[PDB]
Amino acid sequence: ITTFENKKVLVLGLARSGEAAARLLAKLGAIVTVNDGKPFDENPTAQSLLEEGIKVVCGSHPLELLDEDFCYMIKNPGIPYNNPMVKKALEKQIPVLTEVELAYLVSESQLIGITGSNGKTTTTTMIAEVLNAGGQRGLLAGNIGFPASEVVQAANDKDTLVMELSSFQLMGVKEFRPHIAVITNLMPTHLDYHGSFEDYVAAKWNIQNQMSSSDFLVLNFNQGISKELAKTTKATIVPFSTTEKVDGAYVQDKQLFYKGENIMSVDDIGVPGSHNVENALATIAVAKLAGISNQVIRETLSNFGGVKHRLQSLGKVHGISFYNDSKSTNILATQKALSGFDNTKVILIAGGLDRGNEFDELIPDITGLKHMVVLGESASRVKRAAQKAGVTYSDALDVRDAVHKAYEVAQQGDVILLSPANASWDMYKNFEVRGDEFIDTFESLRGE
Ligand SMILES: [Cl-]
Repeated sequence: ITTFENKKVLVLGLARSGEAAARLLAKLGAIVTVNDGKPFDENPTAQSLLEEGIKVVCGSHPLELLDEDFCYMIKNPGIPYNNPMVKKALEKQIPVLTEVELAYLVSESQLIGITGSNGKTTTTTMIAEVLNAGGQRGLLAGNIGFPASEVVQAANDKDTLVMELSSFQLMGVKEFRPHIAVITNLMPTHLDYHGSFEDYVAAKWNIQNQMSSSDFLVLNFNQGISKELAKTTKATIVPFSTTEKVDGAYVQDKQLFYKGENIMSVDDIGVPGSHNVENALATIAVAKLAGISNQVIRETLSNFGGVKHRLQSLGKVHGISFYNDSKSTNILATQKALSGFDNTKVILIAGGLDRGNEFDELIPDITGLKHMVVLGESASRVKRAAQKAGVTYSDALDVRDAVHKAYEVAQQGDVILLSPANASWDMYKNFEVRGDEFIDTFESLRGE
């Protein structure tokens, strides 16, 4: 791959994948400039990149930067397209891509891509577990696991990337071509960013733009929209349904089938609810296309217990339950995580990268908490919300320290919950590294 050798490339934003993109581009011989809104002195990632000899521009977005001879922009997916830097790149006919396109260009591995309005993380995780159990080598990538541009460097032609993809990422692909792709479902989501439902659907539909009839697109035939979209792709359609028999994965007589093969019972899926039946059906379609055996599919999905870092129940130490919800990186996710708990039992660990917002929205949901242990760049802002909600709080140096501090104030029947309502990037490369520190500390307290 010489396509980036001695080309100037602008990486707009850091966040989850921008560092990985910048590093991979540099390895490919590109001359990289990173532009990020957070001032340099508060920006550990930009500091580290400058130390590696990559140009950084922090605290501002100068449009004049795009007058330079840039051949590509890699944008943080969540930046909306009405952003002035994005608008100018488009005016200047500089291709605007996301990092998943870059990962695809350098990839020698088989690619399975998963998108959809909801069910993405469970479905992606189930797929990787089933492939691994069947003797393939599935590597989680994209919006779980590790960023795609990080994973592709370790992966080879024997590996399968199992990539969770957002509509935001799919706005920025060109050559990206999965051999198998899944759309779990489509319902109005992220319309703040996309405008209309039609534009949001069009964004995800980019997943199949380069797919041929030799490639496979797994669609949800419970929804009429899927049957309409199916008419417009070149990919071979492999539907799933819980409504009727289809030429793919379906429910029949309380069993899950794939094209007339009986795989497993509905009630034996390891996690409950119809949403999980649909995630298991999508998984069965992908696994059968990849050639995994029925017995391996059944065993794996029967024992599937959930996903790492998402309201992940670890167990107890002296009657105190620990939950790793490191995946919660905003106020809305933490509101949801707290909804299932009696707050009087909960010690919440929260704080992280400071995007500059206060936490007043969290006040009703944190009222009644036993205690809050606060860490990270945004700690003072989180503490102001705790103070207004009448919740006692204390400070911690990092997640390890917060777990120890929480445990020392906990008693039998309490819950220690890491649901930070903030991104991890001031202190940890990604939410997974952050959740692993929580796990490791729990294990140290538990013993073996
Ligand atoms: Cl992350």
